[PDB]
Amino acid sequence: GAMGSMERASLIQKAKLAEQAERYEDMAAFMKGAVEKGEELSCEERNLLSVAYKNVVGGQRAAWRVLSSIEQKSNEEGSEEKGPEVREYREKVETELQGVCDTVLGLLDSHLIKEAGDAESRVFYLKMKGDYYRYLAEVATGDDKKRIIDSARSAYQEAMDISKKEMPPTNPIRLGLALNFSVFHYEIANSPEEAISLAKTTFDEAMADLHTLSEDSYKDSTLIMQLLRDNLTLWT
Amino acid sequence: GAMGSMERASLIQKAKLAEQAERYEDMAAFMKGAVEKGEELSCEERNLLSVAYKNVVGGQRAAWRVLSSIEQKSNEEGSEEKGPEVREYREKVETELQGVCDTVLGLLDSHLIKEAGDAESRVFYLKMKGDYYRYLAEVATGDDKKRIIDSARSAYQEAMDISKKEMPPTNPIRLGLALNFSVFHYEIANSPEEAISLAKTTFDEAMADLHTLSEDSYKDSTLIMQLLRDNLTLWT
Amino acid sequence: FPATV
Amino acid sequence: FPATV
Ligand SMILES: *CC(=O)N1CC2(CCN(C(=O)C3(Nc4ccc(Cl)cc4)CCOCC3)CC2)C1
Ligand SMILES: *CC(=O)N1CC2(CCN(C(=O)C3(Nc4ccc(Cl)cc4)CCOCC3)CC2)C1
Ligand SMILES: [Mg+2]
Ligand SMILES: [Mg+2]
Ligand SMILES: [Mg+2]
Ligand SMILES: [Mg+2]
Ligand SMILES: [Mg+2]
Ligand SMILES: [Mg+2]
Repeated sequence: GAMGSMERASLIQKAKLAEQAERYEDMAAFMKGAVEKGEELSCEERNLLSVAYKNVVGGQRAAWRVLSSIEQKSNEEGSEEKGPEVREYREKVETELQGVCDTVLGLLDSHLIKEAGDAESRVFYLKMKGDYYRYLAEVATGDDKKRIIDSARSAYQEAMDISKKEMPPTNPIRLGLALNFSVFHYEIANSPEEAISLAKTTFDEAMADLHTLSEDSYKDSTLIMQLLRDNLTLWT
Repeated sequence: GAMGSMERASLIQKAKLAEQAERYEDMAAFMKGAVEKGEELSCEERNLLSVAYKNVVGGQRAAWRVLSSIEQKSNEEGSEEKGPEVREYREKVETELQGVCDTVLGLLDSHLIKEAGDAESRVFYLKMKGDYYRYLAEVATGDDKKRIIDSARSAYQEAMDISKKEMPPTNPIRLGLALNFSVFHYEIANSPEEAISLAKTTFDEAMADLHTLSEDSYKDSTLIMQLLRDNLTLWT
Repeated sequence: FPATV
Repeated sequence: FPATV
């Protein structure tokens, strides 16, 4: 790989620079190189990896939705035939999105998850696995769609099981996992009641544990609790 | 080139889609393919070309400035040595920027400018030539820096000479050229007085011609006049 | 769209 | 930075 000749520490340094420059594709490429060195990632390094790919795929998802909406409108009654170009370009964006997802899933499978023994690392990686299968599910229309959805569910569920055993209810990773799994239920699994129940129970159990926290931990936890509340407000 | 098999009209259609999706790298690649078909560009097509590359290089310039500032800070007294990584990454971004500029300049030279006989097209392309040499000048530090600056000046000056002969003082292309040439004077040529004189004279001559315009032309002209005023306010 | 992290 | 178009 093109980053094989660069020192691990230099890749991490450059990922941080790329983040400051809002160069998320470069950030992701640097972090992929760092992962491929084969050593486990620290907390900060796991966060860099996640931020980089979240921003790259986030932009691809936004573009895919714009193009999909145009394509859907083209297929309404009374819409003039404009040829294959909208489908082709939506497909191009879709294929690039799928590529990025497959790259992340590949890093997780070779070999981040299998080496992650602490709850904080293992839950984080399993949540990412769920997230990138969820993005694949958003664009899936074929024979494998159910298996893709189930892959996301399974990863999220394993993460949830560990998180509930090993982490306090205010832990930001536990909270972020629950946030995202709740969105999976609402948007992917056609399970809005499960989505709402998960968000509410997660919020409420977190609330009850805030008293244990420092000011700084309180700030971290309450930020994600507000995201849960924001989703609940959207859904109820 | 990778767009050689795609119809001209399809490339233009996809450039418009890419713009809607804020996929400016794709937009630029589509427009490069369209130019390489060898036919002259309509007004709308010239605008697509310009928008695409302005947005790509704009993002590269912003990133280059972030990295350059970090690099400059690293070279101050009392700054800890952090190795070659900041310079390397600034160089990487710089090389990519230069590549994009060279691509645009190449399209202009082969063969957009030489086929452009109407003032509106020729001025527009010569302004772009000035703009992309200006971006090269922003990052130039070597033997050729003076020649790069002079290439920008020459292109802008030829555009100015045609614009003054052939276009009314409110014409948006004439106004945009003057705006950008004034910035060249201020930021590249170390000529703030020339920059201010050009912006003021351009504004004032435009003001005097607004009475000739429809409502819609008035809106177009006054928008760019306000940009001139904004720069004057910054500089005085 | 809903919030995710 | 100054305005350009
Ligand atoms: C090292 C580690 O395990 N970390 C640092 C993180 C905890 C704090 N944090 C946040 O609170 C964010 N992002 C995320 C929270 C939770 C998860 Cl699972 C993923 C990201 C910061 C950005 O705004 C949202 C909250 C960063 C990550 C987990
Ligand atoms: C076809 C043609 O020659 N055009 C369309 C343009 C005139 C209107 N226009 C603007 O007013 C913009 N952009 C620019 C103005 C002038 C120049 Cl030289 C370049 C771009 C629209 C975006 O906000 C700024 C004013 C688009 C281009 C020239
Ligand atoms: Mg080493
Ligand atoms: Mg497909
Ligand atoms: Mg339950
Ligand atoms: Mg043809
Ligand atoms: Mg260089
Ligand atoms: Mg003069």
